[PDB]
Amino acid sequence: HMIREILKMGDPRLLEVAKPVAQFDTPELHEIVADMFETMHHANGAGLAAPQIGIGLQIIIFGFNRYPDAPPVPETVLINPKLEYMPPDMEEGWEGCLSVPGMRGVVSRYAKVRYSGYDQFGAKIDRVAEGFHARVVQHEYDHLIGKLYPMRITDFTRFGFTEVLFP
Amino acid sequence: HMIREILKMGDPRLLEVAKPVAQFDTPELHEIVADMFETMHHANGAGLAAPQIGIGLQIIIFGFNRYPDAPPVPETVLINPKLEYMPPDMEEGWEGCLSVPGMRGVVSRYAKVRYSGYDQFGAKIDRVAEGFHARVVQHEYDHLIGKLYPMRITDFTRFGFTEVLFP
Ligand SMILES: CCCCC[C@H](CC(=O)NO)C(=O)N[C@H](C(=O)N1CCC[C@H]1CO)C(C)C
Ligand SMILES: CCCCC[C@H](CC(=O)NO)C(=O)N[C@H](C(=O)N1CCC[C@H]1CO)C(C)C
Ligand SMILES: [Zn+2]
Ligand SMILES: [Zn+2]
Repeated sequence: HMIREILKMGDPRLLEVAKPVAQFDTPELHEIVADMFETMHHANGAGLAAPQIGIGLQIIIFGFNRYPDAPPVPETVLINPKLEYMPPDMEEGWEGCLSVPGMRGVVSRYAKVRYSGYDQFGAKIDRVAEGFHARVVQHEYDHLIGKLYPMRITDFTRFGFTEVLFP
Repeated sequence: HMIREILKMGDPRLLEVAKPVAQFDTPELHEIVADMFETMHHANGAGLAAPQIGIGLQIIIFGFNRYPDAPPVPETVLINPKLEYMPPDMEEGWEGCLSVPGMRGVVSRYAKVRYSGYDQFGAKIDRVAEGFHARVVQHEYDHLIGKLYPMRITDFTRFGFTEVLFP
């Protein structure tokens, strides 16, 4: 497992739409997943998307005080995700992104989503998530469609540097 | 002349509306202006607004390859500015802000503005500016009404970190 560089906002690769994975359970795919977990763990992230390490594929991983009611979710590998948003209940919360280092912003997310897809072995995944779990999945899914969380912000008075917002 | 700390985005003082200066040509006002120029010069800025150093007053200073056609404008102190925007001609250009370190974004500005106000001696100032000159004045004026340039951005695909946007 190797630590890969995380691309920063401004890199046009973060704006592309990731392509689907076609072949499952390959040594190449296991290596990518392992590299992503090493990279995520090293930066103390709750999730990571393959475009963030320069891999333009529909692969996300996740697993983990601002959300003290959140149960722990075991590490998950989600490939070719299909999300279903569940209107109308939205929640505001603070987000940061490893591709936007040093900053936080308030982002509205669906309180609940369904997500499905496949793990790196090609096994089906199908879950309903709420709260922080749902927020992490939405944040990582956004990375696969070229969206970073400042694109989701509507109140830029609540966007700024972590050191100043939370001293 | 002393160098003051520049407040970073997230500090609620940058969102306040600055109060007008009431007394001109005082030792206190000259000291502020001197501190602002020392702070601006030190960060290699083209302008600075008093709220950026924690002074909630309508004081801006400015003076100075992305705008190679721009003539030099001598240092200016502008107090209680009154801007007139001149529609319809707008220009896009890259901006950075000392209160948003490490980032750049594309911002639409009026190509031309009129600005008036007073210098630190109480002498009237009244000018028409275009191009980069007009852009700097708009950027600094925004600081006095609680606006930072990410609030002006409409295309967040052209917002990111300088090191990545301009390597
Ligand atoms: C919350 C939605 C974002 C989850 C994923 C991000 C990591 C990332 O950039 N994924 O693409 C993260 O862990 N962000 C963390 C984050 O935002 N946290 C961690 C705890 C609470 C919240 C900050 O309010 C920190 C490490 C920046
Ligand atoms: C252009 C509108 C902004 C002018 C004022 C800012 C400084 C500032 O934050 N004032 O409040 C500046 O000098 N910004 C510079 C800036 O944006 N420049 C300098 C040359 C060209 C342009 C970058 O595209 C750098 C130092 C960040
Ligand atoms: Zn992220
Ligand atoms: Zn500025």
